[PDB]
Amino acid sequence: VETISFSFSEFEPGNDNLTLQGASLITQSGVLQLTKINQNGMPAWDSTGRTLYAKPVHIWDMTTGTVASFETRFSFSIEQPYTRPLPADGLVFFMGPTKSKPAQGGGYLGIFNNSKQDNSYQTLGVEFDTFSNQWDPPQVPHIGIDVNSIRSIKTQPFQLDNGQVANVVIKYDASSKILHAVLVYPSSGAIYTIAEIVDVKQVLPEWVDVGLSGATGAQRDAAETHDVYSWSFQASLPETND
Ligand SMILES: OC[C@H]1O[C@H](O)[C@H](O)[C@@H](O)[C@H]1O
Ligand SMILES: [Ca+2]
Ligand SMILES: [Mn+2]
Repeated sequence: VETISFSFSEFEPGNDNLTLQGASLITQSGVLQLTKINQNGMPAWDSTGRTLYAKPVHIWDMTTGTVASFETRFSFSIEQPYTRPLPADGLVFFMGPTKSKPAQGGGYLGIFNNSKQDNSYQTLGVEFDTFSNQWDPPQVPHIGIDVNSIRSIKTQPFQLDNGQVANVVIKYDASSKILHAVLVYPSSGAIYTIAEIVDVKQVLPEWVDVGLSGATGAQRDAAETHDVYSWSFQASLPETND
């Protein structure tokens, strides 16, 4: 069994295990800020940030025909300082081609370029969407499972606990091909669950980069914070199949 795993109970500036892109920055207080926050202390608009684990992950193996199972957990908070103009755009956990660079910002969350369904993206993502785009269901925010498209194959609306910490657990079981995700708000006790069938060998390349990405709106003040406090991941790939 080829296994990989990392756990950041806190983030440290200078940690070479993480690759920061765009506006993503680690504060001295140990918080990962995906999108920029101006000196006046308010979130900046038109900001896109990502953080990738410095090493690629082996998710499936063509030779043996094995697919890995995996689980990731992280804590984040989104503070929407104003009700108007509408806040945007959200954050997303994703897996895609290695050596990837940020894609389009805004409603594309830094991981897509358009709203088309395209295999070439070879990207899987679990979004926490705060703005209702044209391809989106009317309810926001919502959790979404994205497969080679910003247009989700499935969504679950949830209520935002403004500025409160949210706990997320995403698990993928290779044998059943089920990707189940959960979001819990300790502050209010709210529990949200969402699941869908995802055949990662048909979607992702054998080796993938794993990361988090966030973005704020293109309109002035259409912004919010996207803070991550802790993040862990573990993947197990059976090396053989007899
Ligand atoms: O107002 C913010 C809004 O700006 C544009 O409409 C973008 O397409 C959206 O993703 C969102 O960022
Ligand atoms: Ca959206
Ligand atoms: Mn969406």
